[PDB]
Amino acid sequence: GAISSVLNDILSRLDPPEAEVQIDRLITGRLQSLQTYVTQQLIRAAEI
Amino acid sequence: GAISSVLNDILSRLDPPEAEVQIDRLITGRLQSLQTYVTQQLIRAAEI
Amino acid sequence: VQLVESGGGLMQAGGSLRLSCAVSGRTFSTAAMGWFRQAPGKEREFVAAIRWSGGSAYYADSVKGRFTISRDKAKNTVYLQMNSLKYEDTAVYYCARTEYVSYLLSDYATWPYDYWGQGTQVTVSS
Amino acid sequence: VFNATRFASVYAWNRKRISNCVADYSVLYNSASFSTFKCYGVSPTKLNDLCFTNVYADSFVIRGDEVRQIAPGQTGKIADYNYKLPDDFTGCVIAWNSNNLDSKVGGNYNYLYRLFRKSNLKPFERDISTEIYQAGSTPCNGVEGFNCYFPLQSYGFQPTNGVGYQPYRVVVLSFELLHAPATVCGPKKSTNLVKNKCVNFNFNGLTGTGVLTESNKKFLPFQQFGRDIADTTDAVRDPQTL
Amino acid sequence: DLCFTNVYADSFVIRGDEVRQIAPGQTGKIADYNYKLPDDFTGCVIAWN
Amino acid sequence: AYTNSFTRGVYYPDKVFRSSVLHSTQDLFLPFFSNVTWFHNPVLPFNDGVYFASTEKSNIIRGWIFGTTLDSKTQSLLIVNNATNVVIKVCEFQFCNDPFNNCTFEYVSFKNLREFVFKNYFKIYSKHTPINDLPQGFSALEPLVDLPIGINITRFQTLLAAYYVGYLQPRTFLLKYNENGTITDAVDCALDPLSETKCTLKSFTVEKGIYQTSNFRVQPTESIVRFPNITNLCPFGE
Ligand SMILES: *[C@@H]1O[C@H](CO)[C@@H](O[C@@H]2O[C@H](CO)[C@@H](O)[C@H](O)[C@H]2NC(C)=O)[C@H](O)[C@H]1NC(C)=O
Ligand SMILES: *[C@@H]1O[C@H](CO)[C@@H](O[C@@H]2O[C@H](CO)[C@@H](O)[C@H](O)[C@H]2NC(C)=O)[C@H](O)[C@H]1NC(C)=O
Ligand SMILES: *[C@@H]1O[C@H](CO)[C@@H](O[C@@H]2O[C@H](CO)[C@@H](O)[C@H](O)[C@H]2NC(C)=O)[C@H](O)[C@H]1NC(C)=O
Ligand SMILES: *[C@@H]1O[C@H](CO)[C@@H](O)[C@H](O)[C@H]1NC(C)=O
Ligand SMILES: *[C@@H]1O[C@H](CO)[C@@H](O)[C@H](O)[C@H]1NC(C)=O
Ligand SMILES: *[C@@H]1O[C@H](CO)[C@@H](O)[C@H](O)[C@H]1NC(C)=O
Ligand SMILES: *[C@@H]1O[C@H](CO)[C@@H](O)[C@H](O)[C@H]1NC(C)=O
Ligand SMILES: *[C@@H]1O[C@H](CO)[C@@H](O)[C@H](O)[C@H]1NC(C)=O
Repeated sequence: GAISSVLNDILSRLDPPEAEVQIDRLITGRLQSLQTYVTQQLIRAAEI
Repeated sequence: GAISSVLNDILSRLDPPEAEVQIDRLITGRLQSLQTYVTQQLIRAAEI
Repeated sequence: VQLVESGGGLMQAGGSLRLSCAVSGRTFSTAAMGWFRQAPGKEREFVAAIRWSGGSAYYADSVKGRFTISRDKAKNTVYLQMNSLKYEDTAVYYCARTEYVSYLLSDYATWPYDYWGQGTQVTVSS
Repeated sequence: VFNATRFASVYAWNRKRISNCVADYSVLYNSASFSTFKCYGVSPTKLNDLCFTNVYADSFVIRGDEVRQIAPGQTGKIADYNYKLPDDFTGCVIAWNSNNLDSKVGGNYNYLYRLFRKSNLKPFERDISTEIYQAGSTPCNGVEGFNCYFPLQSYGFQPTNGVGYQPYRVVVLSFELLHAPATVCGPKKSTNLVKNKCVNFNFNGLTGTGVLTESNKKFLPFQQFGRDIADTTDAVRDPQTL
Repeated sequence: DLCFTNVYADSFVIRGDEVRQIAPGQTGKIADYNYKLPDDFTGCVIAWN
Repeated sequence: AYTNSFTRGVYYPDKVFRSSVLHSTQDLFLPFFSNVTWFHNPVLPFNDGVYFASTEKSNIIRGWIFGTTLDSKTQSLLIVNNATNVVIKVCEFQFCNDPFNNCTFEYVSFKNLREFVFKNYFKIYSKHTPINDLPQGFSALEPLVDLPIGINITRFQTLLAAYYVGYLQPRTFLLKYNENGTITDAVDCALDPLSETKCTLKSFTVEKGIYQTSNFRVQPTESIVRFPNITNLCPFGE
């Protein structure tokens, strides 16, 4: 939902007041992705 | 946390800029629901 | 910017005359041209208007089916073809111009115009 | 564009292409001559450090209360029938009062706006047609009358008009954020290049941290820069030497 | 219903259209060179002609 | 006359260098194994983009015209290649009835197989090769010209040897970059089910089995709107 998939690009285009929002969007997405990965890995590790 | 549960209602009542946010809310919720279902099913499958 | 009228004068009833009005000087844009008339002792009265773009025309009831307004954009000239002349058509005829663009053509009947010609006499005889 | 004597009507908004030049944006964002200076998806100060292939300055004039319609995802006569911005617009909108210039005693009617249209405009769409609007079921055939109206109408610009109705000049700067060679950069100066060291590098706005080494990649004459699997930069082409 | 250690009343005068600059995350002559509020400002702004 | 576009019409969609990778991308490409019109004078449409090909022995073909009416009063792109110099201008030219001012831009630069792609401003890719109809095989087109002219084009003509015309479509492709970032093979993700499978897996080699690729879904044919019977009018008559 952010304006870019890159972080430095946002930092080099926007001021903190709005870069914060975009970075919040990116952080939410990436954190969710990491959680998914870790959960799948835990289950697979149980299997192994 | 959106204005409604129906997608078409949001699309037909609000303009895109507002509609997108509400749809983002719905998408987040439904995606989270799917993730929960899949995780529970994985665990249940391990048990089986 | 000047409006220069010509044509008209004396004609017997039932005849036809053509008035011309040439626009000279630098114009940014023209929205519409119009003809008005003033008979002695009477108020000046709308006759006809034409939109510069597209050439749609609007007429006073008193001249419908008798008069035709037309425009030559390249010559920056408006014309009034005055057919089936009646004594009641005797008047000084004035050319008018505006840069005001209304969506509604009928507005040109009552719009105060910005630029006016000197006036040309039309006299209808028996 | 900004010092232009005469502006175009909003329905026939002018477009000026900017390319192959250095853009000192300070002259704009340091000036006090503007009432509205609103940049979406960008901060103007950072534009000094950025390059683009093209910029587009769309110039026109509106009345004050319609300036708000110059923004992404707005509605109204202007944003619908005259000039529509995309919802994902990345660029600046500048607007300043022009009552001293565009208004005169008796009313300036040179500036127009489109009043009717069968559909809303697409972003950056330009409609200059004067077709008679068919409001009803009856064909107009280019003849005005009942349910047949001329689509355009003049602005009433008098110096005594309310600020809401006073003329405002509008300039819209859009940037060509594409992956291709850039000819519109900022005033930021360049430095010497250091190899085989960890450095904070910036190539035409592409910022990053890493070690720059002579590559053996068979880059094509046109290839601007390369990426790896993760959609991240892996090799670049020096802007100053090939 | 609240207490604090301190309150600060910052008083000044501007022109009308610049009142919009007295707010977090705003830009312009006033917000840049005259009086800048923090992005996380917690307090009130009052203005009258 | 028609010919088979076996695997031709592939171009580098962007200036990004990529090596030893299979990249999926959607843009205007020439559908694989499509029908290309065969000519050996007329004006042809420019629906979304054009793939032009020419088998030349004598270099009869020299240029192209693009536009809407291909006449004055309408900005028209004219491309003429004579000897070394290639002249591109977008004035309102007084075009001739049989061809074979306000200039906003101007630039100055069967064995012969010449393949061009023209799309939209304006982008021109091309490739030149020697050959022994349309030759079987695979080759990629290097970007050559980028004209920021913004000319509205919906029709075009050629200015004179055999040639072929095809029309691009917005299709997803899988492209195989080699060690040297050169495109060596491609997959049209909608040509056939096998291609859908290849694109789903991001591979050119499907090992045996059954793969879920897509989702079949009936589209509604028409819209139905039903409301209660109208009555109890507002008293506007009053
Ligand atoms: C370019 O201007 C021409 C002027 O008519 C128009 O082109 C038409 O585009 C429509 C829709 O793409 C086609 O159905 C017609 O066949 C085209 N006409 C011609 C002359 O071939 C159109 O107004 C403009 N095209 C675009 C895409 O903006
Ligand atoms: C092809 O025709 C054009 C028309 O003159 C010639 O192109 C010129 O090339 C010279 C040399 O580079 C340029 O300086 C000019 O700008 C070009 N002229 C224009 C106006 O396009 C070219 O000489 C011709 N080639 C031949 C001799 O076949
Ligand atoms: C990439 O370019 C290199 C450089 O020529 C090619 O590598 C050669 O491969 C051929 C056989 O394919 C060998 O005979 C040469 O010894 C190689 N040259 C060197 C110096 O490495 C290679 O063909 C190109 N990559 C592809 C697959 O097209
Ligand atoms: C107009 O030109 C003057 C002269 O340099 C300059 O000071 C001013 O900023 C320009 N205004 C614009 C950018 O329109
Ligand atoms: C200026 O550009 C030319 C062409 O790329 C190059 O040869 C020269 O080294 C450049 N100068 C600087 C400052 O790098
Ligand atoms: C090419 O056209 C022929 C003649 O209609 C047709 O039979 C064939 O299916 C076409 N092949 C394609 C779609 O490439
Ligand atoms: C060139 O542009 C001018 C300015 O609009 C226009 O008057 C003229 O018709 C154009 N010339 C042609 C042949 O289109
Ligand atoms: C007035 O009565 C006439 C005659 O029946 C009818 O056509 C018209 O619709 C009525 N007006 C309204 C506003 O109902």
